[PDB]
Amino acid sequence: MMSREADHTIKGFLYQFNKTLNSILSSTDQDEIQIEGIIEDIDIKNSNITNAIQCKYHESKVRHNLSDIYKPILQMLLHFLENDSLNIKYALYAYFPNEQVGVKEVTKSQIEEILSSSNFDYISKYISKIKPPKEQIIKELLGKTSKTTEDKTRIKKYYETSKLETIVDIDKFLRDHFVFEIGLSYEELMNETKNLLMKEGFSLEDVKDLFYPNSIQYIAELSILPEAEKRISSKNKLIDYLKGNKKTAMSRWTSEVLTRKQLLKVRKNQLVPSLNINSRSRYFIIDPDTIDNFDDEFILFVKDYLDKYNSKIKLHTETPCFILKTDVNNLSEYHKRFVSRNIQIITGYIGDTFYFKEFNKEPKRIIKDNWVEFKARISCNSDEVIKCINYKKCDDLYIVGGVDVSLLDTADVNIENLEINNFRELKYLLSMLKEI
Amino acid sequence: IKLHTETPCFILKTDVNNLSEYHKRFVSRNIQIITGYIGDTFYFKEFNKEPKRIIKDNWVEF
Amino acid sequence: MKIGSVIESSPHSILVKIDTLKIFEKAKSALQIGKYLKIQEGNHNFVLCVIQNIKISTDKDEDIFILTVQPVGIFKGEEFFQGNSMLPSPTEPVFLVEDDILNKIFSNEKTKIFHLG
Amino acid sequence: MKIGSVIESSPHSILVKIDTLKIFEKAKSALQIGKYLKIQEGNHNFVLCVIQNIKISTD
Repeated sequence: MMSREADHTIKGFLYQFNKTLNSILSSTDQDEIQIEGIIEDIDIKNSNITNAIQCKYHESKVRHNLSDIYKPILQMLLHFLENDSLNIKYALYAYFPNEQVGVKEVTKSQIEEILSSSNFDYISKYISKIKPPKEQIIKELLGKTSKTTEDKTRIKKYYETSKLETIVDIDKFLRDHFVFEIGLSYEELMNETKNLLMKEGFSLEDVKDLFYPNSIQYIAELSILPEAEKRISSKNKLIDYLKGNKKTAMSRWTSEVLTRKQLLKVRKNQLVPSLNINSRSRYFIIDPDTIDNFDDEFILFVKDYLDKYNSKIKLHTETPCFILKTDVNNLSEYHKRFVSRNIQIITGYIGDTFYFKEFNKEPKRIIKDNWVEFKARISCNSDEVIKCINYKKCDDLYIVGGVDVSLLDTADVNIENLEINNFRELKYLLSMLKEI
Repeated sequence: IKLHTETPCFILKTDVNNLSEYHKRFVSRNIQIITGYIGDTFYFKEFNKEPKRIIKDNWVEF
Repeated sequence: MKIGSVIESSPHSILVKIDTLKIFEKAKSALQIGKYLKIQEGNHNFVLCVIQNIKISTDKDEDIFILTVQPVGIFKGEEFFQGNSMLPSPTEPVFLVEDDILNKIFSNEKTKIFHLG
Repeated sequence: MKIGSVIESSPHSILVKIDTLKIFEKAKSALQIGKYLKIQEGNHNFVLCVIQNIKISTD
């Protein structure tokens, strides 16, 4: 039994994608959108909030059968019970092949007859909180961890019979905090979206794989910035061209499963270049508390990276560097776990003192044998090691997880943000694992 | 480098922390030594590995 | 599998050197004139080659095991493209050829096939 | 010296030496037979040449 909060988050994400794609379609001149703004978090310092709307629809029906929009509106009203400050502009989106397009007739009576619902799930979830019962027995029954058939029947009978009021201003929610427009199904509108995007030069599959997801994410990221005044937009064609440049600049950070398999195939087929070069300097920035089972799998991942990218004695002349995000300690245990596996690394730390010359030394190698002094550099996310990195720049820098890229100079360095969940995903992205 | 082929071994009646301090002090003076300790755990294979030599560059590992 | 490393590379011919006597004697049947070797190129690409000349020499104390091969194509990713313009860099391993690669060479379509041998 | 240097010049052929393995590997897509090269003749002039042979070995 999965938690309903995850399902609500999934529905909110689907609405966010739908609204973002609608804004992209309507982005012609001076849109100034405020896509979404609630992620069910603690701080709401800057509102920048559209709503936590959902887009649900059944297979095919002229009219809604029964209790279709009951759960979304119940969640909307429950959330509105703790909504204040600036106005939050609620709405509701749906598709119907044969129905009116636009605002539906919703003034007062529809919600009163929705509030007359008698579903056990709805009563246990939102009706009880919206309309508290007037009996202590019902209050005790609702708070019980386990509910029996007799208790559920009694609660249903009490709710259906007894007229229970509420303290939330329902008419205020109706006049302003709700819009119900029947839109179009954006699954079939993917072709139209591609056709509208197919107005510049671009390419056939490039729009499908690189341009459309990048536009969707960049537009969706317009409202996540801490500044609330960054949404100023005018002449949407000019900002569309700017996003056209930005998509080629980034070419990453795709959200959905578009063209992408397993858990995250996102990227790849564009990381293969600069991974087919022998003498290249690749630096990895890893946040340990973002990868599942980091402690027991980092050593194996390092071993399998070095047996592919640091095997050749004459062509592989650059040493990989793995700057983790931990304390100065916890490096001794990694060093111990590498020694037991017969892998030679250097940390640059003797105890707690960092040594500039011990971290910038080049490994002496002997070609008649197959000996290199050390095969990797593994240190922490400290200031001295960042100064070392800036002193000897890399050609590619891979950011795994969320790590502050500041204090790192980026003259001729290619930043490649990689979001992953486990080491199988990272292995698959680096062309060292054919399958998942 | 070509005549002195063996490496001396100094064993002290101290603890690991003093050994780490001496290691710091040797490294500060550009003297390459090996102690056999990674943190607080001794390693047999580290301690008794023969030093590598590159006579052309006049380099000895430790 | 692993056979040797490249010594000399030219658009006409590529020279590879066998590691040891043991390796050559283990797979001397596969190292005949007209058979196939593959030479890596980078970290993911391969250059399929066909052997033309073999010259094994032990004059005095000099063990020499040199093959002369010519490229016929490149195995980029999981696909094969013909051509002789990639030139693997010196000191690059030679890996023999497995059955999967050869089967993928003669794939074509699924209807215009003609099993001849 | 983006690519290399000249080691022998004759009216029929000019021989050019590549500096390092990194340069060759980075720009091997352009160093194929039939491609074009620039050789500096003096401080302002250039000599456009076509690659007609390529030879990579170990000294």
